[PDB]
Amino acid sequence: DAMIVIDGHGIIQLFSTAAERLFGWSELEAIGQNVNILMPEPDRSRHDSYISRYRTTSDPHIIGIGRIVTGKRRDGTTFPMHLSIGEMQSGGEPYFTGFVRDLTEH
Ligand code: HEM
Ligand SMILES: [Cl-]
Ligand code: NA
Ligand code: NA
Repeated sequence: DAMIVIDGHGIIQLFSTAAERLFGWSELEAIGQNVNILMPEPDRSRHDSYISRYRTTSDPHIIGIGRIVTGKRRDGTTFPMHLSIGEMQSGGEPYFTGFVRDLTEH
């Protein structure tokens, strides 16, 4: 339902309408920010590493695999969500697409 697209450095490039309702940020506020603003520690402080790691090893842990994780809303509250992630190229640069499913109220 909710879709988020980030660039190779973790910066949000697209934030769908459902994502706004789910995380509390507006599309304009979300775009330009690191995707780690949507998660609690320790993932938050480590997410950039996860991405760099994947980019240098090309060994997926979540891409094409999926996982249930905890996200964080604008107000600071945490919730369960399923995440599916894909990768694609545009203009020779990588972009990651994420499908987010809220398990708090599906
Ligand atoms: C908001 C909650 C999110 C959490 C808690 C989270 C958590 C994580 C975790 C735990 C890993 C590494 C897993 C491991 O090493 O075992 C990871 C990897 C990754 N995440 Fe996230 N993530 C979140 C959102 C996103 C979104 C929205 C995208 C993309 C639009 C994204 C893209 C990636 C990428 C590219 C990787 C590396 C790919 C891989 O290792 O398969 N993440 N994330
Ligand atoms: Cl999946
Ligand atoms: Na912005
Ligand atoms: Na899975």
